[PDB]
Amino acid sequence: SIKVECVLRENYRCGESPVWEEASQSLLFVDIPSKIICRWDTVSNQVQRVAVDAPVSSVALRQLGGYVATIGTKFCALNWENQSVFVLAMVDEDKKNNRFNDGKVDPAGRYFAGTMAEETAPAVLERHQGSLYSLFPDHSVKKYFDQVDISNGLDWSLDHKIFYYIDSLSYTVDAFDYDLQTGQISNRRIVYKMEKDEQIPDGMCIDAEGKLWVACYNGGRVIRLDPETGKRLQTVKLPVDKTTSCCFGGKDYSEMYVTCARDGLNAEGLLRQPDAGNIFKITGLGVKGIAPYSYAG
Ligand SMILES: OC[C@H]1O[C@@H](O)[C@H](O)[C@@H](O)[C@@H]1O
Ligand SMILES: OC[C@H]1O[C@@H](O)[C@H](O)[C@@H](O)[C@@H]1O
Ligand SMILES: OC[C@H]1O[C@@H](O)[C@H](O)[C@@H](O)[C@@H]1O
Ligand SMILES: [Ca+2]
Repeated sequence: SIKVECVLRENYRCGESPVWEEASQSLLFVDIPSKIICRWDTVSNQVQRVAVDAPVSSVALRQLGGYVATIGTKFCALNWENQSVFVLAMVDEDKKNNRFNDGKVDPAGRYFAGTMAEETAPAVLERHQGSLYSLFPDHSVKKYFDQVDISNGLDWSLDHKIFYYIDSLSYTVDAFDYDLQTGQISNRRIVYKMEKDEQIPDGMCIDAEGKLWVACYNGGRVIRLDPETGKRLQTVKLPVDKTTSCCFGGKDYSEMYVTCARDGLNAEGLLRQPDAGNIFKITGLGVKGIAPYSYAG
């Protein structure tokens, strides 16, 4: 009784960073090269978009009101009403051609996000140019580690002592010891090795049983992993190859939303994947996810 359905047919170039906003029953996400932050009201079925002046790679809820996003190499704050967007902090001013990629807020309201050299084609870029950062409620920025190829999916264990992290071109899901009170991490190790047919690990979220779900870019699937054993538990395929990310949403976080891309597909690829770029929902997984945390600054 697992069902995969295409639920929003808007043909995004590279849908990414899905987050469920329970208060409005809306899905927030981005379409990266289209430079828009999107909010899809699942009830009225209307989509609203805020255009920004650079590629926008993630979006998160802002506790005091509105949203935050990573635009270019800048952490930004958004007031949805006035469509006002302003800079909270800048990173990689060091770099001629970087951008943020995936980001998510930690259980203490810190906005974690990492960067990458900009691509000329999917996974074609100058190597090791990224770093992982976090924006504290302070608006101060902590830099964690560099030498990242493409900073990607991330989440936190339910006990808040472990941080899970994907650098896409490492083809592994990694884990760190994590301290909730300070936001520090330590002891990086591999917890899952991607198989060849699982292609590039991209976005990731944890479920209520502590298992990890990873979107497989080019693999046309999400997989469920046990970070304690390093074994895959489950695979769910989708009719689009460039599955980018996933999050839980809907009633009690019982439904999974999956984003995907059409960028990089040739004419044949497009015809073979008519729903490339659209938003998918997966029902009947038999597990629930958890609420997103809101940024505390
Ligand atoms: O800045 C505006 C936003 O503030 C949030 O706290 C509300 O949940 C959104 O519906 C609103 O659009
Ligand atoms: O060396 C200085 C540079 O270090 C980088 O890691 C930071 O992101 C830059 O913003 C800073 O200017
Ligand atoms: O690494 C696979 C893909 O992951 C996405 O998060 C990035 O935005 C893309 O640029 C990248 O090609
Ligand atoms: Ca991604």
